[PDB]
Parts: sequence; structure tokens; C-alpha cells
Amino acid sequence: HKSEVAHRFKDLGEENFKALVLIAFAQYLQQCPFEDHVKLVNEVTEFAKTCVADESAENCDKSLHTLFGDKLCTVATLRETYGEMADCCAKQEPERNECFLQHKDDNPNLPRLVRPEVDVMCTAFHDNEETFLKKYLYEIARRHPYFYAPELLFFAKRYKAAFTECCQAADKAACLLPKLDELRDEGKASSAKQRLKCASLQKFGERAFKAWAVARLSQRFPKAEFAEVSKLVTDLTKVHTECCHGDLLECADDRADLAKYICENQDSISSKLKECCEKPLLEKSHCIAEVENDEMPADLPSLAADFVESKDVCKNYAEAKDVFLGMFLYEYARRHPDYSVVLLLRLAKTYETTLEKCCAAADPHECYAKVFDEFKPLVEEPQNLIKQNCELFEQLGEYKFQNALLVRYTKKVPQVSTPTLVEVSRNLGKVGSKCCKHPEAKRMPCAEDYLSVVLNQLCVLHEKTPVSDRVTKCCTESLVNRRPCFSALEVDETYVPKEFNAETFTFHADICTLSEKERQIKKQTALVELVKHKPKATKEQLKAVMDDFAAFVEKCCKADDKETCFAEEGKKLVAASQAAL
Ligand SMILES: O=C(O)[C@](F)(OC(F)(F)C(F)(F)C(F)(F)F)C(F)(F)F
Ligand SMILES: O=C(O)[C@](F)(OC(F)(F)C(F)(F)C(F)(F)F)C(F)(F)F
Ligand SMILES: CCCCCCCCCCCCCC(=O)O
Ligand SMILES: CCCCCCCCCCCCCC(=O)O
Ligand SMILES: CCCCCCCCCCCCCC(=O)O
Ligand SMILES: CCCCCCCCCCCCCC(=O)O
Ligand SMILES: [Br-]
Repeated sequence: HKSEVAHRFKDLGEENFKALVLIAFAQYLQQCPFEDHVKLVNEVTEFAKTCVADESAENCDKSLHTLFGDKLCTVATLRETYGEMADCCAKQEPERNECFLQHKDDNPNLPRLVRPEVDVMCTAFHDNEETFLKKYLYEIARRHPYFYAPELLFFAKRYKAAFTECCQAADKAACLLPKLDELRDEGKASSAKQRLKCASLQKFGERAFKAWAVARLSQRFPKAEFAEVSKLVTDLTKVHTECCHGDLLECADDRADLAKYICENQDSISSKLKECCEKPLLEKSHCIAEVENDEMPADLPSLAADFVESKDVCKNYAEAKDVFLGMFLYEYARRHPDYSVVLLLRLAKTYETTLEKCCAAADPHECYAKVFDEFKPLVEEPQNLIKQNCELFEQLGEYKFQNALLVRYTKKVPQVSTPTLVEVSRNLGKVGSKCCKHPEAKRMPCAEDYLSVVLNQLCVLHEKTPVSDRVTKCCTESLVNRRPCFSALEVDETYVPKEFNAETFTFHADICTLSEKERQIKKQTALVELVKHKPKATKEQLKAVMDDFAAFVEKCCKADDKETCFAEEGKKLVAASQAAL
């Protein structure tokens, strides 16, 4: 096509084009005001319309990379505001585009966004909806400059739907606030997930990424042949490498080309792609990544024929070790969508270690005859953990389950800050809430999706502020051994009980006026501090103190005089608690 800008406008549509141009500029000019960005979008949009009317109009034949760079270099305050970045304007393309990619700021030093009152939000949405939504699209994009632009737009459309339905309801807040809390949690997870994959591609390697992909794609597309899975995996690895380099237009085109191939080869891939493949180009790649797993071929044979019995195991392996191990992973994963990818990789590393030892031993066939038995323990450990934890959750409920986790983790690593302990424990209790609702066959995959991001954030915080070598060890082990390591941590036998401090256990009536959330965190912060002072306390002993405290609040929160109840009846609860322990 002669005009890329015209081709994108016609393909995306005016509304979507204007929103993506706003996000693109906001992620590079993170310190320019919203009104400045609106003017840029309108200037690029009117030029695009000139090219849609006549593709041979001036500058309509230029690259979108050249047009983006030219506009960035027209900003008059560029040097004074961004310094080094302005020096990219002295370079020619393609060196200027690479220079801009290298000078984007990951940490904008900006104040946190404060959720306004519902009525203020709903009044703003009504009087000027586009302004309200684009202002917040700008605020988020400047704060998250590496978040894939098309996905941020998909979240904005979700936010629009929440405000449209809730701002005209009877209890707006009861409708909207639970939705904004869900969208925020989903957005933070996607950001962390996007950055984690790129950091993994560099730390663990391309071979490692490809094993992960073979396993996941064989679970989603079980009827596809190994060679189609191997093709999609080779292509998916190229898209991830480009996307992780940072260029949005290059990432979007690679992703779209792969979507086009998948949709032109559905009969050779999956029966669940019909609707994703009818959707517009902007949403096709996203839809495919969320597609449900296809049913597997009804009768599939045992894996022992080709992987244990056949006399040609060591021969087929030596011919191409990674192809053979990939075929094993493909065959095991297609049959086990109920497993985590990391479990399937543990089973693959066990077969590889076994073949490496037995294929060079006096008698190989006998040496590896019982390999499938080495897989049973690896499968039951994660399976039992899921059942045990999902059972304890059902008997307790989210908050109490979170509190059961709090005591467990505080005793395992008591050096961790009380705030870090409370958040991690609350987050993990949420994974259990959501995943334990899914059925047994989707629980382990659910847990992996969320634990991957919960644990890496924990390991990121620990790198910055290290406190335990045992956490460092688990955080610096093979990613296949990360969760098993954390789960194997035992109660710290070396920790010295923290010294008592009355204030930490001093409570006021301000608690009765707090939200459920703020009140839960206050109590949980105190439970952490209790276990830190009395780490040898038994579950019978702690339940007693917790039962006594609970009875204290309800009472002093119901007493004609409260400020005194909390003070007097609180000096007794503490002294009796100290004695029981
Ligand atoms: O396979 C793993 O090791 C895994 F990471 O954890 C786990 F199995 F889900 C688990 F063990 F944490 C539990 F408790 F949730 F089962 C997951 F999530 F990848 F499966
Ligand atoms: O695996 C564990 O021991 C772990 F505690 O997670 C967990 F137990 F699986 C869980 F409780 F978070 C749940 F809900 F997923 F089951 C942790 F911290 F190691 F990941
Ligand atoms: C990501 C695109 C968002 C555009 C619309 C956002 C509207 C919600 C504003 C209030 C949310 C503030 C952040 C929060 O939920 O804590
Ligand atoms: C695309 C087909 C072959 C490419 C990838 C197959 C590699 C086999 C993985 C065996 C090692 C698993 C452990 C790991 O890398 O994390
Ligand atoms: C000059 C500003 C250019 C901004 C245009 C950005 C276009 C990105 C949208 C590409 C469509 C998404 C493709 C995909 O992810 O499958
Ligand atoms: C060493 C003296 C400790 C003071 C006693 C108060 C400790 C209770 C804090 C945790 C309460 C648990 C909350 C709950 O069960 O709902
Ligand atoms: Br910490």
C-alpha cells in the first residue's frame, strides 16, 4: 500500500485510531499535559484523513515510524523537558527510531492516581465522557509506557461499560466499585505478566521459552500435529522477541501476521477459533490468546510405546534430542490440559535426565524401563496441595483462609516486613478464592497463571530489599523449582521472638468506623505482629487470643462508652493474652 497511515485508519477506524495515537504519544511524552496530547492526536488524525482522500497527497507515502519521529521532534520543549531524547532528532532513520526506543522512561516520577468519589466520577462521565475516558487513558499510559497499546484500549472499553451501567443504578457504588477493583487487579496482573515474559526470554533463554510454548499450545490445540505446533512455536518466539524489543508497530504487525496464518489454517489447528477469526484485525490476536482449549482426539494411545518400549528410543533421541523431547512434551500436554506447564516441564526434564543417563549405559532399555514411575510423585505433590488448600478455604472463607496463610508464612519467614506479609497473604487467599471455584481440571492451570505473577513480584521486591537467603535461593532457582522451593520452606528455628510493644497491640474505637478492608488489614497486621512476638504459639493458643480479641471489638464497638472500653478492656485482653502465651 502507498500510504501506511491511510491503511491503518481504514483498518482500525477513526475512533480506535485516535485512542491508539493518544496512547502511543502518552507513553513517550509522559510529562506533557493532556491538552497538548489532544492537539497532537487531532493533527495526526486530520493528516490521516488527507491521505485517506488522496494516498498520493504530500507526506502520505512516509513511514508511520518516520511520521511519529517527526512529530516528537516538533515538540518545542523536548530538550528542556526530556534532555537526551531530543538528541535522537539529530540522527537519521532507522537510527532515530532505535534512539527513541532506548530513551523511554520506565519510572515516570508521577503522583499515584487517586480514585475519586463515585458521584464525582459519574458526574464527570455524564457531562464529558470522551474527555473523562481519554484523560484516564492518558494518565494510565504515561504511568505504564510498555503496556501493549491495543490491550490498554480494550481495558478502556471495559471501564466505559462499567460507568455506563453503574452510574444509572440505584446503589451506584455497590455496582461500580467492585468492577473498578476487578479491572485494576486484572490490569496490574497483565502489566506484570508482560514484563515477566520479556525478562524470562533474556534470563532463561529461547530454548526455555519454546518448551513452555510447545506445552501450552499442545494443551490448547491438541488435535494439531507436532509439526504445526512446532511451526506456531517458532513464529510465536519471533513475535515475543520483536515485541520485547519495544517497537509497537513491529510487534502489532508480527502478531497480526500470526493471527492471519492461524485463522487461514483452523482445520489444521483448532475448532474453537471461528469467532476470534471473524473479529476485526485489532482484536483477533487477543481473542486467539484467550481461546478455550479444543477437545483432544477421543482415543489416544499410551506414551510408553514410543517413549519407553520402542528399541529405537536412544536412536531417535540422538538424531535430534530437542525434537524428541518436544514430541514427548507435545504428547504429554495434549493429554493433560489439567496440568500446569511447569509440571509438564518437570516431567520432560526427568525423561531427558533419564535418557542422558541410560542411553550411554551398559543396558539402556532396562535402565529407563520404569521412567513413568518417576513422574507420579511429581504429579501428586501439586495435586494434593490444591485439594488440601481448596478444602481448608471452603471451611474458612477468604479472610480466615488469608489469616491461616498469614500464620503459616510469618512462621516460615518472620524477617519479612509486616506490610509485605499482609499483602502477599491476602493476594494468595484471592488466588485460592478464584481458582478453587474452577473445577479440579482447571485449578492447577488457574493457580499457575496467578502464582507466576504473585511470586515474581515477591522475588522482585526481595532483590531490592533482601531479608532471607532462603527466599533468595527459591527466587534464584530454576523457574520449574520456584514454587516447590517456597512450599518446602519450614518454620524458622533460628528467629528470635520480636520484643513486645504495647502500641502494636493498642486499639481505638476508630476501628469501628473503618471500612471492612481497612479493618481487616489492621487486624491482620496485628496477627502478623502477634506471631512475630510469640512464634512458638500453638494454633489452639492463637485461636484463643483471636477469639478473645474478636469478642473485645464487637463489645467495645457496641458500648455506650467506647473510647474507654477499648482502653480499659484492652489493657486486660493484652495482659491475659501475654500470659496464655
Ligand atoms: O505446578 C506448580 O508448581 C504450580 F506453580 O503451583 C501449584 F501446583 F498450583 C501449587 F502447587 F502452588 C498449588 F498449591 F497451587 F497446587 C502451578 F501453579 F504451576 F501448578
Ligand atoms: O504453594 C504454596 O505453599 C504457596 F503457599 O501457595 C499455595 F499454598 F499454593 C497457596 F496457598 F497460595 C494456594 F492458594 F495457591 F494454594 C506458595 F506461597 F508457596 F506459593
Ligand atoms: C485503562 C483505561 C482507563 C480509562 C478509564 C478509567 C476510568 C476509571 C478511573 C478511576 C480508576 C482509578 C484507578 C483505580 O481503580 O484505582
Ligand atoms: C520447538 C520444538 C523443540 C524446541 C523446544 C524443546 C526443548 C525440550 C525442553 C527440555 C528441557 C526442559 C527444561 C527447560 O528448558 O526449562
Ligand atoms: C503514529 C501513531 C501510530 C499508532 C498506531 C498504532 C497501531 C497499533 C494497532 C495494531 C493492531 C493490533 C494487531 C494485533 O495486536 O493483533
Ligand atoms: C501480646 C499481646 C497480643 C494482644 C492480643 C491481640 C492480638 C489479636 C490480633 C489478631 C486478631 C485476629 C483478627 C480476627 O480473628 O478476626
Ligand atoms: Br520486605
